[PDB]
Amino acid sequence: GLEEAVYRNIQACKELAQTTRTAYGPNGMNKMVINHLEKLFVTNDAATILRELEVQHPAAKMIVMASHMQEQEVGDGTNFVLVFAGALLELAEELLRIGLSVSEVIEGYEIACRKAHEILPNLVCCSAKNLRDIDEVSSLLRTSIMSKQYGNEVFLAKLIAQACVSIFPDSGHFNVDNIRVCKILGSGISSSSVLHGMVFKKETEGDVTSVKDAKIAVYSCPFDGMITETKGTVLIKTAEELMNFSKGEENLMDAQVKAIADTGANVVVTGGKVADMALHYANKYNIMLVRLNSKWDLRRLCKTVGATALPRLTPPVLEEMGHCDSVYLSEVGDTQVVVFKHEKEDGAISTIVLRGSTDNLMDDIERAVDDGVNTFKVLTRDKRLVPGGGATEIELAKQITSYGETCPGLEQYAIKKFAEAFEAIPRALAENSGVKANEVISKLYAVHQEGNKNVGLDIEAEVPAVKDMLEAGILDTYLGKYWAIKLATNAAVTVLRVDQIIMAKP
Amino acid sequence: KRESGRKVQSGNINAAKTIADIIRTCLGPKSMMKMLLDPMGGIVMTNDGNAILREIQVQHPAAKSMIEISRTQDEEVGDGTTSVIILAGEMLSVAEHFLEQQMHPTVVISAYRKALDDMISTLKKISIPVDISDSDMMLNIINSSITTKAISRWSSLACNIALDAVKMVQFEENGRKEIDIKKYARVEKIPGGIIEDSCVLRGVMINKDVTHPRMRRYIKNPRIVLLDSSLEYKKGESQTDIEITREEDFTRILQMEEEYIQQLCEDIIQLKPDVVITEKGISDLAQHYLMRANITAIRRVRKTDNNRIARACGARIVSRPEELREDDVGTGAGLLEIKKIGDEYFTFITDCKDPKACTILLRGASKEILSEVERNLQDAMQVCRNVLLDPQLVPGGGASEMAVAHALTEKSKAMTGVEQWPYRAVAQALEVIPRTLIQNCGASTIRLLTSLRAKHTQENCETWGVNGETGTLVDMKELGIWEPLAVKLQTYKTAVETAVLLLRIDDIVSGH
Amino acid sequence: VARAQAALAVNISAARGLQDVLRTNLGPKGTMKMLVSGAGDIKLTKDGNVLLHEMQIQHPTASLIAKVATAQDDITGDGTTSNVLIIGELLKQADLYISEGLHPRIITEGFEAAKEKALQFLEEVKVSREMDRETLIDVARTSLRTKVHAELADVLTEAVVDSILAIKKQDEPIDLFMIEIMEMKHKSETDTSLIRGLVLDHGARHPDMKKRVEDAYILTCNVSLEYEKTEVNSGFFYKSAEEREKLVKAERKFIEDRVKKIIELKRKVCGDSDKGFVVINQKGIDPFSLDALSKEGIVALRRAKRRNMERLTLACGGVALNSFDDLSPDCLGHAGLVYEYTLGEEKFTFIEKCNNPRSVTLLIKGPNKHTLTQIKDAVRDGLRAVKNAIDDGCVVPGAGAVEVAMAEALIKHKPSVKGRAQLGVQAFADALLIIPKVLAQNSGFDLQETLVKIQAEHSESGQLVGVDLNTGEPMVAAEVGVWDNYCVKKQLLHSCTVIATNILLVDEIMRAGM
Ligand SMILES: Nc1ncnc2c1ncn2[C@@H]1O[C@H](COP(=O)(O)OP(=O)(O)OP(=O)(O)O)[C@@H](O)[C@H]1O
Ligand SMILES: Nc1ncnc2c1ncn2[C@@H]1O[C@H](COP(=O)(O)OP(=O)(O)OP(=O)(O)O)[C@@H](O)[C@H]1O
Ligand SMILES: Nc1ncnc2c1ncn2[C@@H]1O[C@H](COP(=O)(O)OP(=O)(O)OP(=O)(O)O)[C@@H](O)[C@H]1O
Repeated sequence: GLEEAVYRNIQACKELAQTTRTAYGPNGMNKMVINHLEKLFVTNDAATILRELEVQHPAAKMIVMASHMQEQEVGDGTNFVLVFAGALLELAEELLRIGLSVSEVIEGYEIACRKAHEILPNLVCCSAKNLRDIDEVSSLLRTSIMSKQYGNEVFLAKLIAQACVSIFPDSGHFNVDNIRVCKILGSGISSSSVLHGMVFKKETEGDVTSVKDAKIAVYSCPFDGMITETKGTVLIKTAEELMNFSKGEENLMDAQVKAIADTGANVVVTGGKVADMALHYANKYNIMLVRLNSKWDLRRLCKTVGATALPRLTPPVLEEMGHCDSVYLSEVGDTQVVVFKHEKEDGAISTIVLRGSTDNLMDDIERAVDDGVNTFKVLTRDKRLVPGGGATEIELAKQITSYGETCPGLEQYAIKKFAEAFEAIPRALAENSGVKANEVISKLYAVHQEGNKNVGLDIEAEVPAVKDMLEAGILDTYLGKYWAIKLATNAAVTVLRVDQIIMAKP
Repeated sequence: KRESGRKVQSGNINAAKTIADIIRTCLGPKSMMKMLLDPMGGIVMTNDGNAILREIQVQHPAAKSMIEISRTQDEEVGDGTTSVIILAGEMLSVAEHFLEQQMHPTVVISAYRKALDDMISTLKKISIPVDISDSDMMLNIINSSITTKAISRWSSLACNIALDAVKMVQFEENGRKEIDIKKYARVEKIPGGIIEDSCVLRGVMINKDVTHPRMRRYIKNPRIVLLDSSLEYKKGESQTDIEITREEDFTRILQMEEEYIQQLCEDIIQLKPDVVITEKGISDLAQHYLMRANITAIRRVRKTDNNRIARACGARIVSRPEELREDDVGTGAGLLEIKKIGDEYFTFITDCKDPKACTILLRGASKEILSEVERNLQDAMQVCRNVLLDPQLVPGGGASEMAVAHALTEKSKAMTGVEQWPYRAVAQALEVIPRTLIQNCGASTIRLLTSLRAKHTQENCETWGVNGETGTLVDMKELGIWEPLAVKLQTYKTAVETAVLLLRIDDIVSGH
Repeated sequence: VARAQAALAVNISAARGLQDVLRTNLGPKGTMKMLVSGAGDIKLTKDGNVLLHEMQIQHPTASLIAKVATAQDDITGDGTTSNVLIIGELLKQADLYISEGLHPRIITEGFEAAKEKALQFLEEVKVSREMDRETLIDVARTSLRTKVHAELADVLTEAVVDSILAIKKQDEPIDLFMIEIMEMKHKSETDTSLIRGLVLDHGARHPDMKKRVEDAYILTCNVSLEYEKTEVNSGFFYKSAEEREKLVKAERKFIEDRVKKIIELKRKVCGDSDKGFVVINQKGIDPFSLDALSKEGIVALRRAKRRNMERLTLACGGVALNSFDDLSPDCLGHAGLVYEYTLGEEKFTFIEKCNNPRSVTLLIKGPNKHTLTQIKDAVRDGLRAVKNAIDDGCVVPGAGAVEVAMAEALIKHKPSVKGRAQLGVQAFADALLIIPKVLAQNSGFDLQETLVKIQAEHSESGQLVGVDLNTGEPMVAAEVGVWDNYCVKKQLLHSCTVIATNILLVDEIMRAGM
């Protein structure tokens, strides 16, 4: 009942690498994933794969828990962890079959990890010029939106560029929470735009198109028949007693909307449905009524202006209301939306509205937009850029093998295997593009031998050659490559450190 | 269903041999441990033979009779229970005379009961008198059980506890010298303190705590009162119940409850007492009229514990609370005290004499240490009881077994008849006690047992025993491995009384 | 069935089975084990105590050895998985002579003879060095490097050495309850350090609060300033919703009269400039009461613990107060820098630079959940090893130098009870050499290569020899700074003789029925 007992901890992580190796790159394949609520979904993002695939082996859960740390401090390269650290554990199995101990590979990996953190600042070619221009920003964002939505990057690189420039004067406060995404059904991606302030997809149900009131109250309860918090035994016998309750319901709701006018609040948000007679009372006292059925659309407004959602039927409470500058309506893309604009304030809220005919298609654009904001959320720190497309993966594999050859002793075996694990990432890019991977690696090492740096893969099915990444405009993030190498090495050293797994009762 | 014939005569043999084979290797100071497997996965590694068979369920009627005859033997004397079940399994183990010779058991019982008379006659010939007045000779008897224990640090003080307890219970005026440790020497455990704090007082201690400061703290002349009736609401001759749910019933019951208790409490405070002792319980309202006279409330005492209080002070047991008189006085007692010991209150009615009763007060640093001394002292009290019952020792460690088996061989040469063949089998069955001592030591058993019989033939039979420490033969007059006579007298008597009971069974039938 | 010696052969296979499992996690070069709770809880440890107490085994005989390591940590706190590796080889080497016809009681009589000679040998190799800063680093280095992947082995030594040195003065006994262990997320694993003051879970939540107070008078409070019941003989009666608004103002007036009393005590005692005032109230505080105190410069803290309030009594010096009606200045304390530490999500109040707190809080930071529990079990094993070095001033050389020196001392030793006890000191000498044997397999070297070199090293002087974790050469433990405790090695030889006796002293196993 025991065969190897050290190989089964690695084979569980090799299956986790295979679910994202073919899904790597701009030529990567999509995944037909099934939601837990029985919903069909088509995506190719690496973070949405692990969220739905409930992996159960705890040896492969270390790389998944490393992906949750990969989502922190950087929003770039979750697929880089599942490919590179998967190639670390696959190449480490060739050393253990010879007779090498597992503790010798551990100290040899941490030696080559600190050596790879010194060669990576030497490969920084360009940097951002901090001009806050749409030509400088969209030139670097065109590589990050690639490998998410290929072919439609010409419309996505300009829209997120117009959102992040409006936040860059607010220095030290740029984040992904300031740029929100609201999806509106429409024609396609060509009709999409970008707006300022908080934009919701639902229009104002009332007849007010513009109001300058600051007091905003949110009530999650729908507009229906009022129920007393006490017992409240209400009995009806005849038709005249039913009309006394029907007219008395409208008369009490007339005093309910009058309490909103007494506190000086002309903006009300209702989570549930609104009755037709209660909608007439809101338009009488010039009150803007916006219906928001989504709970995440209601929770977004409490964390911005402070207006809380109360369960009671319109309570006149002055303490739990929010504050905004100007709430109005705007007609963009043949659809009226509500804008929570900040006129007196300088403003740091931007909303990118996305249009599309398929909800399964518009959700993949939302993961491509939030990964585009997270590329420049990293660039609020020290600006360093590295060439992409497998350009840095060969030069880092060239210097480590040159370093491990000159170093004598038993530690030269784990350093040489640390460089060949970087070769799997151009092997993942060449295989997904329909090109023989053994020819591109030989074409990459032949041009890097002569000193022609910044050379990556030519993205073409018919051309197995290479091209320059500096003239092509392909650039990655150095901090995106810095935390990816450190977290994948710390994850792959954790799986090799654990030998056997024993179940225990609580 | 049912079984009769010669199969139950062999079926009861293997039922007793299976019990004897379990605890055969648990004899002597080198007793091997035994591992018990629980259904919940628990494991106890106790080597005590009384603890092994208690936690093992049996299904045979002969094997069930084997455990209870040693359990009653454990209540009589506190030592020698393992040697009973070993000897009872060895006497029935030679089944060649029971089945192959086609002998009726009546021939065997006539040979076994005739060999029982040679058990008592041989042990009185190898005996030795004991100078019980010297305390140094009493220390060399009880020390065989104090070794490898946590009480062994205080062996000079723990030996004074058990020796003073057995002498107060033993009454030389009655002639038969009765000792009963369960009643007149009731041991109680008190947490707190150390092992050196534990001493012996001449009285009875009450473990009831003090709930109110309006009590007697220090009284030089304690006026004690004993009562059997209850102190509660008056019940009738029927079996009706008391349920208070209405406000009209709450007033009528409590007015009858107060008027009867005040009528009862007026009869006891007219004699000006110091502590009240009732057999049944005392209600909460009964202490309200009792605290005005500053009397210590003691309740919930058994009838067996009540006579120890009456023999301590000299009071009169009064059945009803309306029938108190002036003769119910406790004149002559030492002191009444409710002083706390380690934040527990204890009542003292001790005296400076021997009022046919005593108690043992134990102290220790933790409650596990309290349970360690009480299981060692009670094992030590029953061994020293048998010395004061009859001041005679026997050479233990297998020396008495080879001396008895040597006398049976020369007696069998003059015993004619058919019964001489099972008569010689008892002599070889009594050799199993020095046989397992050499096997537990690890030496060669047959090489040592053959030279053991050669020393018992030519030399004196009172010497040349077995030492269960080194594995060789030593003289029993040099080392203190002496066993009491009354333990070895009841050991061979019970092993015959077990063999006379299992061999006489010839049918096992069912029926309720 | 099977009324024979087969009850001993099944128990030694559980000892050989538990030896081959726990041999891969000794020393820093060893591997780790995973503890899956079945629901999803993942924990990585090398500690043999949690590997036997928390880990559940199916064998009943191996469950007894799990109860051995639970008794090991109560007296020493170290050497639980080293307890298993000796008794695994003790019952393995016993089987070479039991199958030849020897009784197990004879080998038990030889094991107690080898225990008294090895305990006398421990008195000669011990070094009574004066306890200072440098020698406690080497003791902390031998303990903390076996729970760390060698990136926190340098930072965690000065956190545990300076903590126990700050509480070791005036010949007082070391108390581990003076050390408070706190855990916080959203930080790196190397960001851990020592804190002079305490760490409170909930701080002041008000925009008008002071971010740092350099000097303040701390008033100990335990009064609930929230919506409480009536202290005067009254009741809760109301006719409508408007009567509740009158009742809530008649009920809360019992609260704000006490809040303004703290301002009157602040202005009376040290009401001038260059002063401060912190409230350490454990119970809940009214949010309206937070605006009343923050305008005059009072930082109010709420939602504290019961054990933290006793540490606040020793830090500041204020007596625990139960009612605000008898406020008096003797319940006031003093502290230095009282500021708030900002995290990514929460904020924590730090009250360091105290007068005489007699309590040091260790601040352990970690990015993951299972990373926090690993260092928390590492700091408790590391602090108990240095506590064994201060109370017991004599230390022993590490790296298995004692066990190789005890193997030569037990060879040149004749038994004085019998001649058949010669195998008792023979098997005890071979089973003690499993620690240089298992340190070769975890380091990746040959087992018999470094065993020859560690045994051939002899001289005409006092010299100790140990194994090398890097090169496999003979290495002196005194020259590199590898040291263990004398109290741990004294309990190691004492507990190994007892447990290997009880497995050797069984002959039959029976199914009990409660
Ligand atoms: N068109 C391209 N040209 C050059 N390099 C590319 C191209 N597409 C992807 N890459 C390379 O792929 C790696 C990142 O690719 P990818 O966009 O798949 O990661 P990602 O999907 O952003 O990670 P995450 O799953 O966290 O979003 C980089 O090393 C980059 O050099
Ligand atoms: N060193 C020794 N060598 C040989 N025999 C000894 C030695 N020490 C004591 N004995 C004998 O062993 C006897 C104890 O045997 P065993 O364990 O079978 O009975 P026990 O369990 O003590 O009886 P009980 O259950 O009534 O206490 C003692 O009566 C004593 O005479
Ligand atoms: N740097 C080192 N080089 C060589 N040997 C070492 C080193 N550090 C410690 N050791 C040895 O490792 C042994 C302790 O091993 P380890 O710390 O893995 O178990 P442990 O935690 O002591 O077990 P337990 O938790 O049961 O106390 C010590 O006896 C010591 O001799």
